[PDB]
Amino acid sequence: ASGEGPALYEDPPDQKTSPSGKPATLKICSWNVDGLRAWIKKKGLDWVKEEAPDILCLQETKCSENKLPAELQELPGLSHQYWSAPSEGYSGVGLLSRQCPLKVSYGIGDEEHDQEGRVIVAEFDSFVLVTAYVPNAGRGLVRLEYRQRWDEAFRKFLKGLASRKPLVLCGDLNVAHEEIDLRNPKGNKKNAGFTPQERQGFGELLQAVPLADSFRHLYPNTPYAYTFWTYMMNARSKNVGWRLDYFLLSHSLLPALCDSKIRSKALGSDHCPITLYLAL
Ligand SMILES: O=C(O)c1cc2cc([N+](=O)[O-])ccc2[nH]1
Repeated sequence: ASGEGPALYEDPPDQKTSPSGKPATLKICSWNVDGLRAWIKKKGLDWVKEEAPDILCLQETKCSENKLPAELQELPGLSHQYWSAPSEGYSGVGLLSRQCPLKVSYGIGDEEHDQEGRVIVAEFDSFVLVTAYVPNAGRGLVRLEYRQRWDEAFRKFLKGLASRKPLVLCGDLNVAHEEIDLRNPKGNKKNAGFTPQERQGFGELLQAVPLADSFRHLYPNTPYAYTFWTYMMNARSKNVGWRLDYFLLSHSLLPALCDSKIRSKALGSDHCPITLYLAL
């Protein structure tokens, strides 16, 4: 018999100025859409239009780069579009920007980890943005050994990128770092997204690059702030969720951090969007 009832979470108002008072100049939105076509049918684009981000990162598009829905043409102000998908119907990431990036790359430079369309790297003047859909550990943890290999290769790759330019990593990292990051830590310690191996990998990623978890850095003691809820058992209406989607930043970008938002009420997927405001 289920132990959780509703838990309130009200994302605070958008702080659009840096701690020094500098207005935000860049708004990035990241969203695991759980199928680009399904998300469009569920009015996901109408939400993007209201949010009006400068850069939109999408994960789990499940769409081949050569089968993109024609409705994507109804997104003005995000004309530079980049997509990665497996060598259709699984994984897939997208990055849509108002301004053209200096360079766009796909993957993490390792053949073993570059066949499932999980990563886009876009270099800009002041920083390099990476969007990722991290491999899920799987039912029965059958992909956990592979996920640990992925974590090490990704950490090495990001540390290399950060040594040249400040980094922003966003996306569905498929781990709730700490107990405060999910509604049911006790029942999920042996499930994908909350194994000690995955949590330890997330801690290693923050320490080694290094990177700061933008949301937790700003709201260190705030509970019930999630970005994913299973479609089953009315989990979203009870706020039985997990915070799997993040914006991780280089320490040098902390003075530029205005806010890191969780758009809780935005429908269209089993994940909600997250939004970052930077004063670059
Ligand atoms: O590196 C930077 O300082 C920077 C890149 C960038 C891109 C957009 N955009 O609209 O795609 C807006 C503001 C931006 N700032």
